[PDB]
Amino acid sequence: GDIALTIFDVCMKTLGKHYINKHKGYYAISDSKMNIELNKETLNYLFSESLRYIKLFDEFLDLE
Amino acid sequence: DDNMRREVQRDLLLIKHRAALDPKRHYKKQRWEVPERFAIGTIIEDKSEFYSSR
Amino acid sequence: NPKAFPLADAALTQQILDVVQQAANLRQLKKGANEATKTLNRGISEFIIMAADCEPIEILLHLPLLCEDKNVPYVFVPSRVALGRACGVSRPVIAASITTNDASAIKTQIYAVKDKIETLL
Amino acid sequence: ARIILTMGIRSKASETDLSEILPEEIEERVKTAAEVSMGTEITQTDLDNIN
Amino acid sequence: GARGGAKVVIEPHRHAGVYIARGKEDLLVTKNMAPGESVYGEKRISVEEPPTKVEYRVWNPFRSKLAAGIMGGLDELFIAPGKKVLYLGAASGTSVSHVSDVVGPEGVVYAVEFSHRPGRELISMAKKRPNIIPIIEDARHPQKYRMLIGMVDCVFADVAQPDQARIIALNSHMFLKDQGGVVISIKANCIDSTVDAETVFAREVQKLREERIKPLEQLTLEPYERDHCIVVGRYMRSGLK
Amino acid sequence: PIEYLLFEEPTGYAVFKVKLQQDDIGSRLKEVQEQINDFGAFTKLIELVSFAPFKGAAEALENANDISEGLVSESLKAILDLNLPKAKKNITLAISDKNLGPSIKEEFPYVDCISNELAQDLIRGVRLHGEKLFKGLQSGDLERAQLGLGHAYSRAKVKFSVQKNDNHIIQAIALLDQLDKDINTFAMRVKEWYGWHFPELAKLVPDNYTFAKLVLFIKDKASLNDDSLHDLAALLNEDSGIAQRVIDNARISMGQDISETDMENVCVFAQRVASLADYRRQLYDYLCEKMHTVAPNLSELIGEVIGARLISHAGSLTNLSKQAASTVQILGAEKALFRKNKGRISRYLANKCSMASRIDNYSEEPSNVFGSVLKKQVEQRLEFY
Amino acid sequence: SKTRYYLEQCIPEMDDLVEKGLFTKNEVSLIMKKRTDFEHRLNSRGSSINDYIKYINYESNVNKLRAKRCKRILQVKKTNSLSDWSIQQRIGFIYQRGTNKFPQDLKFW
RNA sequence: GAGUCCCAUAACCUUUGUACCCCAGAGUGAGAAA
Repeated sequence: GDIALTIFDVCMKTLGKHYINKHKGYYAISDSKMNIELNKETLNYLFSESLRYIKLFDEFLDLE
Repeated sequence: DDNMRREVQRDLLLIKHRAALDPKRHYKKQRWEVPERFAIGTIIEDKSEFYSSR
Repeated sequence: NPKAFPLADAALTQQILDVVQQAANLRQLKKGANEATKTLNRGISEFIIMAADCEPIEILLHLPLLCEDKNVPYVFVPSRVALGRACGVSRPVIAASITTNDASAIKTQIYAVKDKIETLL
Repeated sequence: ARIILTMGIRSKASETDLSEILPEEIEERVKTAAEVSMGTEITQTDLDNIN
Repeated sequence: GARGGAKVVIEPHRHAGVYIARGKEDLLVTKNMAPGESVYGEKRISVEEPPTKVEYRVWNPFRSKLAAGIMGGLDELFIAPGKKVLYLGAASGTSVSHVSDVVGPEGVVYAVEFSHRPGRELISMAKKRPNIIPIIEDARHPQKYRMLIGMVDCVFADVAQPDQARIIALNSHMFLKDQGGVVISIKANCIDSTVDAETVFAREVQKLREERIKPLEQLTLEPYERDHCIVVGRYMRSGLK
Repeated sequence: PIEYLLFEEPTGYAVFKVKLQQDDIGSRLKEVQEQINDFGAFTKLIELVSFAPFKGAAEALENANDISEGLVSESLKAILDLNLPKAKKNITLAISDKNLGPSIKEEFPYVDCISNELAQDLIRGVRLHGEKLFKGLQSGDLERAQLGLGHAYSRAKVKFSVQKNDNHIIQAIALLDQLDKDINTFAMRVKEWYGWHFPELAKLVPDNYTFAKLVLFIKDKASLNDDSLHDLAALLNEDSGIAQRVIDNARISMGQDISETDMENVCVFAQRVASLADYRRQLYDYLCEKMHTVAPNLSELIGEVIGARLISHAGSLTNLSKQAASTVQILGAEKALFRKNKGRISRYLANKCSMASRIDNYSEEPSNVFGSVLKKQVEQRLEFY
Repeated sequence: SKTRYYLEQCIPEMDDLVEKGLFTKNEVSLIMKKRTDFEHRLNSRGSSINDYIKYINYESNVNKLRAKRCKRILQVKKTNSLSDWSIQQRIGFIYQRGTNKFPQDLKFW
């Protein structure tokens, strides 16, 4: 099941990347506080994404 | 409006015959029949031109 | 990359300052940044000369914006002390302008410099 | 004005819900215009005062 | 002459999108797209219509070459309301902003500029005028900004470079519509100072013919400027004969 | 020998296939040029095979930069890999830009690029008809995206920043005066409405803001307790003696009592005037903070509020710097911002304002060092005259 | 006109139906009359994707009716002739035209 | 019978009160002090 987890790893990197590009527009966010918020929203968006695969793993009984 | 307020009517009449207003001006030659669409406006000067053109 | 740009080398600076001295003798020189802005606004400026050592330099960085908009050549010389000396006034000058005149005796010398400034820019 | 209160920044336009303020067809319009906006970012100091 | 409180009779010009303000003196004006402000300190005229307050901007011929073209009597201007226009060499909003007024909300103006410093004022103007798309790029490589420009009905070139015949041509091929407009302002000193002004104008006209642009008209801009001529031409790809 | 055509839209990359090849020996003939205009004739030359819209605004700017530099973005590599067949013989691709050619060749050795006038003409037709060629496929609207991308591409190169912006200064000042006009006007109406119920207190507390607060406490004059006297004594100070005066006049006055509803509006209306004053104070701090960050030199020399006004008269900090020294003097000569010996200091101060403005405008991160020494210089002139 | 070319492509099918006896000549004419209106609708301006869906549905129904008159009259599961596979080929041809005309509509795909 | 639609919710003039001014304006452009 290592191959599946690798996809989860590369998945979790790029989804964060694009979510930064959105919620930012053409331009980087000057405010330090707002940038922290964007990092939060990525994280929270990424956790809500990560939690799904935990649910998915339950379906497969044979695997560890 | 068809009312043609006498102030506006006289206003245009001073622009038809603007050659005679001041003896030193002597504009070009033109007829200037009253147009069918026109408006009257007030100039606005720049704040930097307070002393020059206000 | 530096704010003061283009900066004339030694050989060119000598030729620029020479023209300034001749212009001052012929009453074709406007000295000082405030006069220079007035010449550009009236569009009578053959070209503007500025001191790259002006302290602080930003005080005359408004002229290039005028120069580039109106398409007037400009150049920076390293010394304000030298520029003031050639201008003939007894104080440093940070900016000077060469008034336009097609009847000038030093026309050929001016245009000789004007081409070189244009190449530098 | 109520739009500014609900969402402070074009970034917030994606997740902010304008249903109570605007109908469906209008609210999506500001969401699309938010991403392709010409205007520049502002500081929280400006946003707080505009609020 | 045109003092602050003085008031004028504004009536339309022969060209669409241009108006004449009469009085003791006559002023060329265009309707303000963004009322309440001046981009370079021109005089502005307010008219009360049923009542909303519209605003007209005074067009100074001595600052904008195109304006000097109107006053001398150019027969045909391809700039008109609801037309896409490409302006090359937009130093700042001194003349583009007037062009944006003529096209109106429906039309668009592509202002192209190279040097960053005058551009910064171009961008700040562009925010007030939605129908202006400022492109800070070199006009010598149209391929760089091909994403940003569609077909443009007219191409206006105020660029002061020695090799104008190439820039106007290259942008003409890519972006100008067939039978489209071309307006070029030519400064004799810049192209070649060694030869008289008349020779330069004849030379530039010939280049335009080689580049398939049939030239319709030339006008000299005096007294507003010395050694300037505006050449108006049509881009005829089918045949210039 | 053209077989595939690459066109780039603000929304995305479009790849076409060339069904028929127009005559090349006759390319300059009138007929073969007119057909590019005529949609019916053009549609028989090329047909759309693929179109990959950009994910969002951010990707459009990134590829808009890459296309300018003649590079192959990851999205562009994807679309070509899916479309162009693998191939002694090379599939021919038509591209508008020649600089893009070598990059495509590097990534795809099996494709040969073409950019002769034949390729330009087909690219010309694609741009001419635009969305019509997409057979109803969703391409957004090409005119709007160009406007967004155009501003995005320009300000990326020139490196605009929010720090430089001064429109906030022009706009906060337009609020500071308007608030003061309204806070005065509405407070004047609080005076009249509560004046009817008890005119004297308007005379007792001339300060309008205090009156709004004091009215908020003494709603109905009949309510008079020693404890209430201490409370209203806490408001402002008893040094003026208003605290004892109000109780005595409260006991005895010609003010006719008004209804509870009428009382309700006076306090709510008085509460409104309180908010405007409190907001105006909060704004006045914001302007002062922004003036320091935007124009520290000008703010230090003359002041935050006055310097903000001068920026408004000129219309922008850039316009103010561009002006000559003599013009700046008359820019503030209608409100005496800078203000025979008196005249000299004004003109002397007028120049030094222009000096500070230039430093502020063309400096990425202006400091206050030069504003200080400039002000000290003006001071030394001051004692001299 | 494009329409007539497509109509004549049907004729070898209609000939087979009469020869096999499945449909009478008057019935065969009615099918062609309905096709003539459809085949015209597709090629004329203002066509929408629904016109393709209607024509496809109509052709599918004709296939059912032929399939049943085969067992009812001929008493054969499959008559070895052109009529067996003409309709199924036609319906495929309608789809290829439809997707080219309207590549936006994902439902039709 | 009869102009809301040129803001009587207003314009202009006079008086009073407040804060200022008694220089030139695309201001000039090399003196000043002794």
